[PDB]
Amino acid sequence: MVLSEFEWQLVLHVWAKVEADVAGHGQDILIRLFKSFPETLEKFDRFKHLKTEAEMKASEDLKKVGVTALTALGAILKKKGHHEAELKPLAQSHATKHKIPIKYLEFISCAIIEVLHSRHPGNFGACAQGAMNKALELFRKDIAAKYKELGY
Ligand code: HEM
Ligand SMILES: [Cl-]
Repeated sequence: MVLSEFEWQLVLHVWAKVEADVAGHGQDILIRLFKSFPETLEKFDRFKHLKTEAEMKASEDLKKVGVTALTALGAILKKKGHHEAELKPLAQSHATKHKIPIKYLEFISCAIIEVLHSRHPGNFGACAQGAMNKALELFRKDIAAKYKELGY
């Protein structure tokens, strides 16, 4: 699949809004991920002992991990699909070091869209939502192809 230039514009304007508060968006996304799909928390050895949303919001380690994930996703999105070099190390680490199945990438994609809706009422309409869904689907499909090459 491919996104049109119009669709990429929609994605990057939304992302520039995320960049006004990377840490807050990353906290909200990880917390939504763990509340909607609690098994995903087991993959995060650094903070899988956290038990409540209040503990998650207070965790400096969780916030840093959210910043790192959103920083990398923003860099990838800015490549507008020409992301082969940037995606390679991420697919490698998530397949073999962190052991993240594709379904967990689907779960975090759902969490991303929900947090964008929640944080940007009136500025995340049907076109931007559809474009962001396509951008995240392309990201997952391109990771899944690298997973396949690694036999994961
Ligand atoms: C938008 C999707 C994601 C992006 C862009 C992303 C990005 C990153 C980056 C850049 C790192 C640090 C460098 C590296 O190890 O490659 C990282 C680490 C990690 N990621 Fe992801 N990630 C995503 C989704 C996920 C999901 C869904 C999970 C688990 C359910 C996950 C689990 C981890 C773990 C456990 C680490 C190591 C964290 C630590 O140091 O404590 N990632 N991720
Ligand atoms: Cl829109």
